[PDB]
Amino acid sequence: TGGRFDFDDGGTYCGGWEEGKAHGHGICTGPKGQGEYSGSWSHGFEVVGGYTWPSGNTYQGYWAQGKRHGLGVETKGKWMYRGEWSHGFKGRYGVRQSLCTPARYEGTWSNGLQDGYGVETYGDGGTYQGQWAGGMRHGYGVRQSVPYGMATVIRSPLRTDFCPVEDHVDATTTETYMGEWKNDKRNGFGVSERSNGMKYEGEWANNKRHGYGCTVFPDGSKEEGKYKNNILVRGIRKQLIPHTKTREKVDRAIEGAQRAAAMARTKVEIANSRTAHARAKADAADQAALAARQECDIARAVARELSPDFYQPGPDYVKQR
Repeated sequence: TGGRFDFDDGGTYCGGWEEGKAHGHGICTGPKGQGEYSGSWSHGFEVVGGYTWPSGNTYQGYWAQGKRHGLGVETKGKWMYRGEWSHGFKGRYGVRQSLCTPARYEGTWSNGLQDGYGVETYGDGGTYQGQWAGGMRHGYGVRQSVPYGMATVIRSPLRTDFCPVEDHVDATTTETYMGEWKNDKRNGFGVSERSNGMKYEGEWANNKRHGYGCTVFPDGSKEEGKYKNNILVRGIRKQLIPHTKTREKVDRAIEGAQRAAAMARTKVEIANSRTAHARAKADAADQAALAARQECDIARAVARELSPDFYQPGPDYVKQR
């Protein structure tokens, strides 16, 4: 059977029911009539259907225990996510993609944040591949710039593709960083190398050379010792009449950076695997979203027949967006 029920909070359920619970197809609006689910129900819970927020953003896919769960597609402003959901949040595997450019992330997620392994393609076409935690590049991974003249101009200290931006560059130069990241920044041991032959091997903090390391310039000359915020503050040479161990500390930092770069390459391989599984789950989510739109159409017709004057707000939400 079917019916219309009002909740104390101002929302409504209109649709099929059995044993005092939503069952079959039906529409349910949120408190004060804001937000709308339209789709199938089993024993009080959504199963396959669409949610529309007042902004016009939508989720179309599967549900469990009252939440987005399993495969589904979310459209939120200029970003769409296709893939798996768990207890209302993105994950484990899926793809978030821009509606108008190739910028995207493919890989794993935790609680709606990029987390585990994956690859982000930035607006300029450059990438990060490797480990993520809590939405941030964190662990080991590789940053690949595009040519400098094409790369997005971002202020220091947030910029991560060319670090630092200084005069050993031309419009064609690219930069790669392979090594450790902390909290979205180059931090710890790592190697940066440019296509003009410049290279730094050593320690980083806050996207800057910081600690011991060696820079080789395109002409083959070197600057090495202890860096503070990208500035060399102690060189290798001892004073005329001196104990210090700068030479040894630089050599140990170079070794640490080369090991971290190798580890980052290992993490890239895992991240590439995760992106292939994420793309497969995104394609599966496209099918889940189609099923949800079909169930939504049935639910709209059921509620229109039961309660012709009940306002289903979802279509107008999308129209006004």
